[PDB]
Amino acid sequence: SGFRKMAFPSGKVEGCMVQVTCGTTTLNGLWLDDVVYCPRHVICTSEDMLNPNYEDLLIRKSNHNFLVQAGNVQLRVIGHSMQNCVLKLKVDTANPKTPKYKFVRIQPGQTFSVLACYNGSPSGVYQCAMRPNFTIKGSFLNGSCGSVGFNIDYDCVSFCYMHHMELPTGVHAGTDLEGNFYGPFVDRQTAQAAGTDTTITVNVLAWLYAAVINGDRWFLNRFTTTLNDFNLVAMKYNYEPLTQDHVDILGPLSAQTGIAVLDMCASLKELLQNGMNGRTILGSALLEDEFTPFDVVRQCSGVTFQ
Amino acid sequence: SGFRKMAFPSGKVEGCMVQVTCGTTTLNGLWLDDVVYCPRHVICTSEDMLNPNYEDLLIRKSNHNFLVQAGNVQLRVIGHSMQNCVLKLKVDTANPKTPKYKFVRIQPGQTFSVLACYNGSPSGVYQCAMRPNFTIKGSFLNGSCGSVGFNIDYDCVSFCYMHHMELPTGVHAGTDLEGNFYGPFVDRQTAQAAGTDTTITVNVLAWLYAAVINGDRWFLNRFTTTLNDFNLVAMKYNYEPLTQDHVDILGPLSAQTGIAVLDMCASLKELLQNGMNGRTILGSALLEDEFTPFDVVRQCSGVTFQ
Repeated sequence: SGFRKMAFPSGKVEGCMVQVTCGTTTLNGLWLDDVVYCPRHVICTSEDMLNPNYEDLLIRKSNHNFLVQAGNVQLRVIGHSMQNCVLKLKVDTANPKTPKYKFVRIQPGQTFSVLACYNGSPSGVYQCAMRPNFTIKGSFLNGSCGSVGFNIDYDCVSFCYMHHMELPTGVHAGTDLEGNFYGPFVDRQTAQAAGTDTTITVNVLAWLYAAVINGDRWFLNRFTTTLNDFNLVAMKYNYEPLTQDHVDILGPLSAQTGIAVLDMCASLKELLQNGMNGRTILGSALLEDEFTPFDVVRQCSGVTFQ
Repeated sequence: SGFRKMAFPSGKVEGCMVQVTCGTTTLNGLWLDDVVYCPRHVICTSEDMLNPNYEDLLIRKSNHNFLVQAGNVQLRVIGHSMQNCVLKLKVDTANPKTPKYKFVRIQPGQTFSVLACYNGSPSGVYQCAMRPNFTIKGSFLNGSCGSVGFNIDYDCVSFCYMHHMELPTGVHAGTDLEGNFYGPFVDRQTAQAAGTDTTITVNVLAWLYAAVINGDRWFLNRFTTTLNDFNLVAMKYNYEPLTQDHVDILGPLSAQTGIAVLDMCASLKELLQNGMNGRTILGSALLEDEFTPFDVVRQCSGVTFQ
């Protein structure tokens, strides 16, 4: 029993983290077979970050200007290429710890684990959600750019995120592993607005189902509701609207618990309009939206990985 | 910036998890050099758990009754020994993934990472605290016994915990890696009372210092207080009393933030007697006690590991 914000085991990713240095700047890189993926702003100094012309900067750089280090071994950069915001640093040796991997562009509301690294060395791992405004509320100090987010499909690591920037608001922005930012952000030290951040309703519902499974039932109310009527209230509290696809995804949880998805929505509706009144759900005083319906089923069924 | 309940990278431990089978029962084991540590109740069936005589049960078992498996390779048990609650299964091959390790018995209030495993395969990792009543509020399904808790001293894994039992109250009990339970618990399927669970005050104070560092300052109050007077209020709200040793440990945080430890205590005192009034601290509506002062300094300074 019990419920925790569990991260994926990080071992398969720890073996892929390297230190990349270009000039004075040093950040983290992702060493898959013979390419080292890293933020392209590794080529920038603090001044360049205010208004960087990446094409012009990269052209000033050559293969021998990139120092890639893994532990106490050095990697030779035999080629460099820029893919939208990522530097692909082709090195001479393929990473022997290269796992079965996949590059995936996740959707907002999906969760993944972040391996926070400094100088190419792992410092910790945590599970987070891609917010609906494509930011992540992470924990990144100076020199953590290039840290990656990932999921594990039992033997296959799905890399979905690379950290690039801390917005002046203290939230974090980054790309997929093809260098395409999540959201409207650019890798420039300028004021950048992230959208309104909404609560991931399908995730909250998934977590309420976890609460029931683990014995928290007080929020099961005497009401029901319609999908149209629930969404009306969700909009007022900055919850993203629920679709039938979200209902279909919650199916297995509905079947395990005997609670129809629309009945759970009525419970959540009342939680929204009347609060939790100094009571908790799974040790939390706030409604949690960083567990997907799959996380809950994974954790409540104990699926393992390689 | 930002703050997350970060777990240690799990890779060095993933390589030590094995599946141990004795009869019908199968749980997790810890494969360090040529010993496999696992809960001794692996030798018990469901009936034996109600009233097990472990000496008499183990004597009915022989070396060939223990099936230790790592992935798709099998380990031969060349010896078996029982150390207080742990089975030391001597196998014929030393774990080549054996990290620099240490067995440590932690004190309540200290934090560590748990690698939750099923069938010897890792399913996820989370950071938790040893509660003052020597339980852990974990996430353990059937077949997760033997999962281990650990800290990492940059190249040295300090194994401090092995999960043995879920108490009928849904909380979790286990031992150090010498088989000595944390707390008054026994590995028997009987009703067992854990003590009153108090909040780890030095940890809450450490986390308030993290709040200040990350820009949360509203709880900084107009009051001060004495250590004797603060402890008087802490006792009322089931907070463990603060000692000068706790004050000495918070020193570096006091120096970084310019806030004297006794001033932070006055802030916490008012938080206790008047609540948080629908406001948050680091995204939390409750006071967090699963960050030690070392966790905060580690996370706020970005220390890395091997």
